[PDB]
Order: sequence, then structure tokens, then C-alpha cells
Amino acid sequence: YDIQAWKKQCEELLNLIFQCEDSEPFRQPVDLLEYPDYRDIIDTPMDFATVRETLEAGNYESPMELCKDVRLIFSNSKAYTPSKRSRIYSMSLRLSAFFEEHISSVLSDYKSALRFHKR
Ligand SMILES: O=C(O)c1ccc2ncsc2c1
Repeated sequence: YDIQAWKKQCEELLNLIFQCEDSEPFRQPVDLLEYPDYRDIIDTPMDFATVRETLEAGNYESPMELCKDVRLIFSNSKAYTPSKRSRIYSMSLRLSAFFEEHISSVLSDYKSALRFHKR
């Protein structure tokens, strides 16, 4: 019933993601010199370094807010890809399955801790 435990759990999950080869296209902001039309398609850029910085600055109040920004990385890849068979989109799909399998328990434990506090 530890209400603060999600923060270290999210830091450790981001460490695993940065070790995965599939995260390489998503670690830093998409390079606008390599992809000059990117901001004609994508309104709100997001990347894992920005998520980690926001966490470490104390600017997430809940793991749900972190989960919204990581899901934006994946939805931006799906909206920008020219093919649902592309290399970089195929990487985003595998990474999203890994993220979703690991974030599940973080969110369940946090919500359980809040309910116990409110009891
Ligand atoms: O060139 C592609 O296939 C492609 C697909 C998704 C994507 N997400 C950020 S950069 C990028 C490039």
C-alpha cells in the first residue's frame, strides 16, 4: 500500500526500455532534418528522454500521467508511418507490447494504495 512506490518502478522500466534495441528510434526527439514533413503530421512530439526528464524533475503526479505520454510515442509512430509494415513502425509495436505487459502491475498497485488510503 506504498503510494510513492510507482516512481522507482517507472525509473527501472525506463532503464529496461533504453537497453532494448527496439527503443533506438524513440530515445530522442524525431530528427526534423531526416524527416522534414514530421510536424505537418504530428502536433505533439514525444520521446523516452523527455518522459524520463519529466519523471526525474518531479513533474508527474501519478503513473497514469507517465503512461499517457509513453502511449503518445506509440500513437505518433502509427500516425507518421507510411506503411504498417515499415521497419520503425514494427519496432514501435514490439516495444508497446513490452511496455503494456510491465506497466499493468505499476498502475494496479498505485490505485490499490490510493483506495487503502481513502478507506
Ligand atoms: O520511415 C518510417 O517508416 C517511419 C515510421 C515511423 C516513424 N516514427 C518516427 S520516425 C518514423 C519513420
